[PDB]
Amino acid sequence: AMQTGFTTTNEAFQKVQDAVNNNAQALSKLASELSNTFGAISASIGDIIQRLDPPEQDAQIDRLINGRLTTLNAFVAQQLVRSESAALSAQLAKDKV
Amino acid sequence: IQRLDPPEQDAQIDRLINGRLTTLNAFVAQQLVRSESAALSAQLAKDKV
Amino acid sequence: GFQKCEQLLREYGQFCSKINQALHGANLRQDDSVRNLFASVKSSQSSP
Amino acid sequence: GFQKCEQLLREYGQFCSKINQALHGANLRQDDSVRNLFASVKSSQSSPIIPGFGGDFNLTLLEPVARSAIEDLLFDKVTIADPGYMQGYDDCMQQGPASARDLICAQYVAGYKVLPPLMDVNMEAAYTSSLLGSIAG
Amino acid sequence: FSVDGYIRRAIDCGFNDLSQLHCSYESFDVESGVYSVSSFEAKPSGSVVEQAEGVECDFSPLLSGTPPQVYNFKRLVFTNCNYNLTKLLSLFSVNDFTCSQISPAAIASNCYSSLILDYFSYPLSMKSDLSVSSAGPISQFNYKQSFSNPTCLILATVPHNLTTITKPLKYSYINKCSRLLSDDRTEVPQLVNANQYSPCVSIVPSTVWEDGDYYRKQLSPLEGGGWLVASGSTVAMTEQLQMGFGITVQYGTDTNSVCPKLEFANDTKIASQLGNCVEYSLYGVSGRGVFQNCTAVGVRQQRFVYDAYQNLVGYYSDDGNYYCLRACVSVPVSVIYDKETKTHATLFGSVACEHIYGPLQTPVGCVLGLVNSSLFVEDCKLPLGQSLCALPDTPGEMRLASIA
Amino acid sequence: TVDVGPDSVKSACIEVDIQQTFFDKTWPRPIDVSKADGIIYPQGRTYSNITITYQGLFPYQGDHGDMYVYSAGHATGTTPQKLFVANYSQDVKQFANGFVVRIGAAANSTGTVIISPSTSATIRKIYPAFMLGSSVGNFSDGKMGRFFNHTLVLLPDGCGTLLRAFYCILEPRSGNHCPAGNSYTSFATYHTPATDCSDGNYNRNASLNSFKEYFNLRNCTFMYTYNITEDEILEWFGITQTAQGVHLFSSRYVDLYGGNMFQFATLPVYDTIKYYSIIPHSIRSIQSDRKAWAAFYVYKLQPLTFLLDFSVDGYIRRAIDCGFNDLSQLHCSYESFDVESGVYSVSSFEAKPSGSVVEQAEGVECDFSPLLSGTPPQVYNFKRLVFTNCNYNLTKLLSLFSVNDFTCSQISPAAIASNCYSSLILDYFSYPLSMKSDLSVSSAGPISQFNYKQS
Amino acid sequence: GFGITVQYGTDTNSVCPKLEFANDTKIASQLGNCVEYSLYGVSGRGVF
Ligand SMILES: *[C@@H]1O[C@H](CO)[C@@H](O[C@@H]2O[C@H](CO)[C@@H](O[C@@H]3O[C@H](CO[C@H]4O[C@H](CO)[C@@H](O)[C@H](O)[C@@H]4O[C@H]4O[C@H](CO)[C@@H](O)[C@H](O)[C@@H]4O)[C@@H](O)[C@H](O[C@H]4O[C@H](CO)[C@@H](O)[C@H](O)[C@@H]4O[C@H]4O[C@H](CO)[C@@H](O)[C@H](O)[C@@H]4O)[C@@H]3O)[C@H](O)[C@H]2NC(C)=O)[C@H](O)[C@H]1NC(C)=O
Ligand SMILES: *[C@@H]1O[C@H](CO)[C@@H](O[C@@H]2O[C@H](CO)[C@@H](O[C@@H]3O[C@H](CO[C@H]4O[C@H](CO)[C@@H](O)[C@H](O)[C@@H]4O[C@H]4O[C@H](CO)[C@@H](O)[C@H](O)[C@@H]4O)[C@@H](O)[C@H](O[C@H]4O[C@H](CO)[C@@H](O)[C@H](O)[C@@H]4O[C@H]4O[C@H](CO)[C@@H](O)[C@H](O)[C@@H]4O)[C@@H]3O)[C@H](O)[C@H]2NC(C)=O)[C@H](O)[C@H]1NC(C)=O
Ligand SMILES: *[C@@H]1O[C@H](CO)[C@@H](O[C@@H]2O[C@H](CO)[C@@H](O[C@@H]3O[C@H](CO[C@H]4O[C@H](CO)[C@@H](O)[C@H](O)[C@@H]4O)[C@@H](O)[C@H](O[C@H]4O[C@H](CO)[C@@H](O)[C@H](O)[C@@H]4O)[C@@H]3O)[C@H](O)[C@H]2NC(C)=O)[C@H](O)[C@H]1NC(C)=O
Ligand SMILES: *[C@@H]1O[C@H](CO)[C@@H](O[C@@H]2O[C@H](CO)[C@@H](O[C@@H]3O[C@H](CO)[C@@H](O)[C@H](O[C@H]4O[C@H](CO)[C@@H](O)[C@H](O)[C@@H]4O)[C@@H]3O)[C@H](O)[C@H]2NC(C)=O)[C@H](O)[C@H]1NC(C)=O
Ligand SMILES: *[C@@H]1O[C@H](CO)[C@@H](O[C@@H]2O[C@H](CO)[C@@H](O[C@@H]3O[C@H](CO)[C@@H](O)[C@H](O[C@H]4O[C@H](CO)[C@@H](O)[C@H](O)[C@@H]4O)[C@@H]3O)[C@H](O)[C@H]2NC(C)=O)[C@H](O)[C@H]1NC(C)=O
Ligand SMILES: CC(=O)N[C@@H]1[C@@H](O)[C@H](O[C@@H]2O[C@H](CO[C@]3(C(=O)O)C[C@H](O)[C@@H](NC(C)=O)[C@H]([C@H](O)[C@H](O)CO)O3)[C@H](O)[C@H](O)[C@H]2O)[C@@H](CO)O[C@H]1O
Ligand SMILES: *[C@@H]1O[C@H](CO)[C@@H](O[C@@H]2O[C@H](CO)[C@@H](O[C@@H]3O[C@H](CO)[C@@H](O)[C@H](O)[C@@H]3O)[C@H](O)[C@H]2NC(C)=O)[C@H](O)[C@H]1NC(C)=O
Ligand SMILES: Nc1nc(=O)c2nc(CNc3ccc(C(=O)N[C@@H](CCC(=O)O)C(=O)O)cc3)cnc2[nH]1
Ligand SMILES: *[C@@H]1O[C@H](CO)[C@@H](O[C@@H]2O[C@H](CO)[C@@H](O)[C@H](O)[C@H]2NC(C)=O)[C@H](O)[C@H]1NC(C)=O
Ligand SMILES: *[C@@H]1O[C@H](CO)[C@@H](O[C@@H]2O[C@H](CO)[C@@H](O)[C@H](O)[C@H]2NC(C)=O)[C@H](O)[C@H]1NC(C)=O
Ligand SMILES: *[C@@H]1O[C@H](CO)[C@@H](O[C@@H]2O[C@H](CO)[C@@H](O)[C@H](O)[C@H]2NC(C)=O)[C@H](O)[C@H]1NC(C)=O
Ligand SMILES: *[C@@H]1O[C@H](CO)[C@@H](O)[C@H](O)[C@H]1NC(C)=O
Ligand SMILES: *[C@@H]1O[C@H](CO)[C@@H](O)[C@H](O)[C@H]1NC(C)=O
Ligand SMILES: *[C@@H]1O[C@H](CO)[C@@H](O)[C@H](O)[C@H]1NC(C)=O
Ligand SMILES: *[C@@H]1O[C@H](CO)[C@@H](O)[C@H](O)[C@H]1NC(C)=O
Ligand SMILES: *[C@@H]1O[C@H](CO)[C@@H](O)[C@H](O)[C@H]1NC(C)=O
Ligand SMILES: *[C@@H]1O[C@H](CO)[C@@H](O)[C@H](O)[C@H]1NC(C)=O
Ligand SMILES: *[C@@H]1O[C@H](CO)[C@@H](O)[C@H](O)[C@H]1NC(C)=O
Repeated sequence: AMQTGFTTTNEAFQKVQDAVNNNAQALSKLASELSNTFGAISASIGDIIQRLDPPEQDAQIDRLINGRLTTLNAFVAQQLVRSESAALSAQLAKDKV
Repeated sequence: IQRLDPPEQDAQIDRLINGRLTTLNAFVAQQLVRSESAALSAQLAKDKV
Repeated sequence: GFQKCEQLLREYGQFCSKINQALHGANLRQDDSVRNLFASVKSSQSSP
Repeated sequence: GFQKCEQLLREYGQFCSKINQALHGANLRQDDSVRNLFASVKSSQSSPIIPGFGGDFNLTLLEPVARSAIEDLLFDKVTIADPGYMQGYDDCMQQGPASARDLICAQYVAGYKVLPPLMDVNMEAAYTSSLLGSIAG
Repeated sequence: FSVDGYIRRAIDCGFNDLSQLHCSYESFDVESGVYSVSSFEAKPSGSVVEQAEGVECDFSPLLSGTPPQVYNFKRLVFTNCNYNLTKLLSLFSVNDFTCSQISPAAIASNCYSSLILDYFSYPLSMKSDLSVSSAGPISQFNYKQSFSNPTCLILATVPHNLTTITKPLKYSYINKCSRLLSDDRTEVPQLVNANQYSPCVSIVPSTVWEDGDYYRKQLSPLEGGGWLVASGSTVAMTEQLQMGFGITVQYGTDTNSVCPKLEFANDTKIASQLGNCVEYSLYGVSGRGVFQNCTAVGVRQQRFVYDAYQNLVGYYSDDGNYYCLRACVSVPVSVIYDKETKTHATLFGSVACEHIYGPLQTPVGCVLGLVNSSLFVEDCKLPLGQSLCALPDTPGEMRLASIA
Repeated sequence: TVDVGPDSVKSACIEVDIQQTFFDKTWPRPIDVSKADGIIYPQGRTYSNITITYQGLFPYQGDHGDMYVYSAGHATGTTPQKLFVANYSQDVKQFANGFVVRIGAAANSTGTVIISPSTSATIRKIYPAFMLGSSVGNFSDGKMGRFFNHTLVLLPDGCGTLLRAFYCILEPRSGNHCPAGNSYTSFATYHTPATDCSDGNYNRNASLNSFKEYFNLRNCTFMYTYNITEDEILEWFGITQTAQGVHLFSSRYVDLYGGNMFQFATLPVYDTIKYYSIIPHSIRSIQSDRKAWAAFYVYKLQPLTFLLDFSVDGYIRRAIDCGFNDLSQLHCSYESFDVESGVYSVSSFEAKPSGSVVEQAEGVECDFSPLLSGTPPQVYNFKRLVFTNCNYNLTKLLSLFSVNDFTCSQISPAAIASNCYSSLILDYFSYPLSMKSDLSVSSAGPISQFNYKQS
Repeated sequence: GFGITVQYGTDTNSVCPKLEFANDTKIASQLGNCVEYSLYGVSGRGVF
């Protein structure tokens, strides 16, 4: 009866897909955040350099840095949360076996 | 908005945005920590019952 | 509700989509946690 | 790769060292978690799985086809992007991204890398196959 | 640094991947393990450039007849043309040329979607009234520059021999512009918006006759009713006409077709550099990448094809071809290091060795520094992924071992 | 200026019969964003096979817009008579951010001849005519619809083969039935198919010439024409205005069958368009050859966020108006047309102001008189007037002096003269203008170091 | 020279441009409604 069970009504099966989706979400933060300007004139450092002189160029690059540093800190914080959770879960798996 | 023109108005609004975005990120990070903890705890409750 | 702010907020990407989705998932987690917990407290047979 | 940016980045301290070390530790954690988990699934003694294993009890679903039939079905039904561990760098150049928001090809563009797991598929299959054969005894 | 302060030992942190590792831990001794380090960057092998090439942008109107007063400034909008600011600047004695939200070097060298030139008569004695910080009559009722787009302001004097520009009798401006509401108690100042004309322009004559002239229009109900009123003022004319020129530039509403002229080499074509990593500048759009010949997608007329993360991923060229644009892609690097032997190997994860004993292709990428051993281990300290392990020779080269 | 041909030499205009009842039809065609109605394609780029949100000028989902329909004029057999129009010239609308127009939607359907409700005919596409400008008011007899100064006129001509765009001053003619003359009702344009729409040589000035009967065109700065290939295909037209001028959009030169609008022209119109109206048009058909003309619909644009579905070929075929309803907000937040089932929180339904309340100190004027009497102090002995609990007016003080330099810091220019304050402190002193720069914040000279420094 | 310094909140912001008041901008006449307000320089939206 279980051979045809990997469907929409199988909660365990969705948990498998969700674990997969969580990995994808973690990567989407890095892929999607580089397009943000975080108040800057461009998400491109090259555009900032090409358009502005150092006293203003600096401020614009710095906005991009702050946004990207923030993104990476958030990413890392989640990889640590997710790896801690997975490790606890792994010990549960150990006990079940 | 009432006091400043766009080149400065922008900078001031942006400070408020950064602070509020930061606040919401902190909030969400904690709701995720607290919900993860509560979920583990719920499984402990399950075992005790 | 200020349009100037919203205009500047857009330059931070889909910030609010992330806030909403993160909380939506976090909230579903309790409904699932509760449903699972009670499914297990539930008795098959019981005396009045 | 912009030098002006790198020059400004330095004023934030060893930011990138912290990012790398935090992730390195987080990644070691899974290799340790996996190693420990499998060390415990591992059987000391086990019977061979032969076709017909189970007797009147139909276990063909679980017998290795090598992954078992249910195991392959479980993987086939879950949508997982292929990380390209052996040559993904090239797949993303000669074919390009599979779709919008392709997070595997984004790696070589954005600056991030997906690392391979500690054990290959056949080894993990070997562990659960030996586990199956150990259950009755 | 030794106790006595001298430097006796150092690491060049960009020499190799092993050196990068030592620097990231700020130590000459790091533990054994497999570590990710900075990728091996692809570098440009050339460049491709496409710019609109053709008609000069025409500043002739500017040079013929009497320039307008500041509240009636005339606007020349330049699109799809080759600009040269020197060509215009060289005709005037420039008194003050400044830029905002764009560098000086950039105003004369970047490509734009459009360049908008606003010209008018303007006394130099009122120079400061055009400042962003100004609260005087020019910035409040006559002319205001954009706060959103980069702008420049040029104040210049017409030379005695530039006989094609004639002078007005006097310089003039609006010193008051307001609406009287239907109640006739409330008066509301009508401030000029950036890049727009004052609402009082329709009531104020092209030249104010005399300082203090008061103007009034009865507004219709569709205009809100009441009266629009204004007052003019004048400045005595100078020996040489003084003129202001506002320049506003936009960077991405269209193809950035307003460019300096460029003499093109035929080694900057896309077709001649397919498959290479090149720097590009295509109608003001720039970055690094690899062009490939491929099937057209998107709307041709729009030229630049973007993905869902707003990266440029394709381009319709003026040579008739559509190219896919891929990022120059970096090559992943992991350092396999053994502290006891002081040896290492380099893993290029996900990379075929065609891009790199020679290199060894493994299930996790291309690895240099390892020798294939057909040996099994259980006791793996330097796992590579899948079921592979680096095994030090102990020193010799690390062996590639499989986990049993 | 541009020569736009000769003035009309007629002493009278054709009489115009305005009977709005006949044009009060209900043929609703609201914007269907899911079918991508009314969408102007993102201008500087294209996308392929993706779904993204985008900020830009779009019509609202469900907007019915304003329907306008042109008709046949009055006739008696083979001799066309009086023009028959709707009250359109007097119906002046606020331009705001511009508009899009649905043109020919009913083509090929059987419709009605407006002038004769019992008469049916196949519906044919007709192009809208527009009058746009900065200022409006009335004509000599008090009727509205007069535009002042330069007016932008978008007038299709050649029996629908060209769009003529011009910016000019419209000087009402004084002849019979003309706007500055006797018995005026409404101006209108017209063409006479019998002589203007020959199979070969269409009269490319037929509508221009009728326009000219009501107005003299003066100080034209431009007159441009665009060609239209004839068909009965539904098309969209749009108009917006930026610092670069007036932008004319159309679906027919890029996405004819699809409907997405692309820019085809920019006009050098720099004054702000505030008002527009539809120029009524009446076709001087014979009684025996009346056609049904398709209604056009005008929809207003606003800065909305839409979810846009770009096909492989780059056209937008489907979209979501992210502010239409809560369900739409959901789709936009996930940037998808398909989201999973569930209960989701979305933006709250905002309470909006129903009015305003204001309380201000009202009373004594703040007194700047001291300032005006006697010898002002030197810069190091500046005198201070502190104003509290009073009504201020800076113009009252500024108007007494020839101001050489008035600048503000950490407050806008508009704000200094309009906001309320706890206090206003005015420091006045004698000061040579030759030392102007010594009062700068960045200055290291004697005034800023030893005499006077601002907060 | 004339220096002008303004302060925004040490007291009631009672230094204002003069305003002609309508009697539909009174608080008592709009109780229970959401209104914009400006009270001696203090502003925002709310219900009185
Ligand atoms: C953007 O817009 C700006 C402005 O329009 C452009 O800048 C201009 O660029 C042109 C070149 O394209 C440049 O012309 C050069 O001028 C110099 C100056 O000579 C003048 O003084 C000498 C004094 O001895 C006179 O003998 C000479 O006739 C000139 O006199 C001028 O003024 C007097 C009044 O005082 C008038 O009576 C004169 O008629 C005249 O107006 C020239 O020396 C230079 O000549 C060289 O190039 C020309 C090219 O045609 C060539 O024919 C000559 O033989 C000579 O070339 C040789 O020498 C060069 C090295 O210099 C070497 O490279 C060659 O191989 C040869 O061996 C030329 O005529 C003009 O001055 C610039 N103006 C400004 C304001 O900058 C700019 O280019 C535009 N940008 C773009 C991208 O298009
Ligand atoms: C802040 O402080 C500033 C400065 O103090 C205030 O701004 C002032 O506001 C007053 C109004 O309250 C305004 O007065 C108006 O002046 C115009 C200009 O007229 C002058 O020129 C004409 C030329 O034909 C002369 O005929 C006229 O006499 C004036 O001449 C002046 O100068 C000469 C020397 O050259 C002197 O010899 C003269 O004596 C004189 O000083 C007037 O046209 C305007 O008149 C209208 O309003 C008055 C109200 O009393 C009314 O009686 C008139 O009949 C007329 O009203 C009709 O027309 C209006 C439309 O305009 C319509 O709405 C009405 O219904 C009627 O149909 C009036 O006198 C003064 O100029 C402003 N000054 C500055 C510098 O801005 C500001 O208001 C203060 N803010 C607050 C909130 O209080
Ligand atoms: C009033 O009546 C007229 C006709 O009497 C309608 O006009 C027709 O409208 C349809 C739909 O807009 C047009 O059909 C389209 O034709 C395109 C090209 O047709 C030209 O080229 C093809 C070969 O490529 C020829 O076979 C054809 O005969 C033409 O020479 C096609 O490219 C379009 O297909 C595209 O869109 C469809 C979806 O609509 C996609 O499925 C396709 O894959 C492709 O993307 C489409 O077939 C038709 O040609 C028009 N007729 C004329 C004479 O032009 C009016 O629209 C109707 N008016 C109203 C208001 O209803
Ligand atoms: C923008 O358009 C407006 C509207 O068309 C235009 O304003 C008009 O200006 C003209 C002149 O510039 C005015 O026409 C005449 O001007 C003379 C000047 O000497 C007056 O003497 C005339 O007065 C007659 O009409 C009066 C009416 O009350 C009589 O009282 C008087 O005795 C005379 O009979 C007349 O004003 C024209 O009237 C105004 N129109 C309006 C509606 O105000 C404006 O100039 C244009 N702007 C620009 C910048 O081009
Ligand atoms: C139908 O509408 C069109 C608008 O699309 C209108 O077109 C105009 O035609 C006139 C001529 O009839 C053009 O004016 C000419 O342009 C040329 C350009 O080189 C000039 O050289 C001509 O100058 C000679 O003739 C003048 C006549 O007064 C003399 O004064 C002058 O000294 C020269 O001798 C003349 O300016 C005009 O440019 C076009 N306009 C546009 C916008 O294209 C057409 O006339 C209308 N037809 C009818 C019958 O009304
Ligand atoms: C309004 C009405 O009924 N008038 C009577 C006329 O109908 C009648 O003459 C007949 O008119 C017929 C056409 O009638 C309409 C029409 O529907 O075509 C009636 C319309 O309401 C009117 N439209 C408008 C906007 O006024 C329209 C129009 O006047 C004409 O088209 C003129 O160009 O006429 C048809 O032509 C018959 O053939 C004709 O005999 C006359 C008596 O002759 O009396 C009127 O009171
Ligand atoms: C033990 O259980 C397995 C299933 O768990 C039984 O094998 C299954 O037998 C059925 C026969 O009814 C096969 O059905 C076939 O499916 C194909 C699919 O395309 C169809 O084309 C055929 O016409 C037929 O319907 C089914 O696939 C097969 N499954 C597997 C995994 O082999 C097996 O027979 C049981 N053993 C005993 C001893 O009962
Ligand atoms: N001269 C002329 N011009 C026309 O454009 C014209 N159009 C019609 C038909 N117009 C229409 C337009 C819409 C619907 C219609 O089916 N509307 C829907 C509601 C659509 C909605 O509101 O979502 C309906 O059920 O009525 C019918 C007829 C008839 N005679 C004409 N005659
Ligand atoms: C346009 O995008 C769709 C995705 O929405 C592509 O359809 C996918 O194609 C891949 C090809 O391997 C399949 O594996 C997916 O399952 C398909 N997804 C869906 C939802 O059908 C489509 O092929 C793209 N079109 C082009 C020309 O690239
Ligand atoms: C419109 O154009 C005319 C001519 O180019 C301008 O000049 C006036 O033309 C009339 C013609 O009868 C003369 O009587 C006037 O004396 C001319 N005035 C001047 C100052 O030369 C007219 O000014 C233009 N109008 C606008 C609003 O630009
Ligand atoms: C718009 O259409 C008109 C009419 O077809 C074109 O004008 C014709 O151009 C041809 C070119 O050989 C001439 O032979 C005709 O005599 C012209 N006709 C008229 C009435 O003048 C016009 O060029 C088209 N415009 C564009 C931009 O293509
Ligand atoms: C104008 O041209 C004449 C021609 O001889 C010359 O002498 C004079 O100096 C020139 N003036 C200026 C200002 O260049
Ligand atoms: C490429 O540039 C060289 C430079 O001299 C020229 O000789 C050659 O003809 C050019 N090739 C083409 C195709 O124009
Ligand atoms: C690109 O490919 C098309 C067909 O795939 C071909 O005909 C065209 O010539 C190619 N262009 C280049 C620059 O190779
Ligand atoms: C090492 O050599 C053996 C030869 O027996 C081969 O089977 C194996 O695949 C090789 N490994 C690699 C990574 O090339
Ligand atoms: C014109 O007619 C319409 C529709 O009947 C009505 O709403 C509008 O107010 C009328 N306008 C004028 C100016 O009469
Ligand atoms: C508008 O109407 C009034 C009376 O109806 C008349 O006095 C006035 O002159 C009209 N305006 C114009 C521009 O004709
Ligand atoms: C409210 O304002 C109107 C405006 O005319 C006035 O007539 C009425 O008397 C005012 N009411 C009070 C209480 O002052």
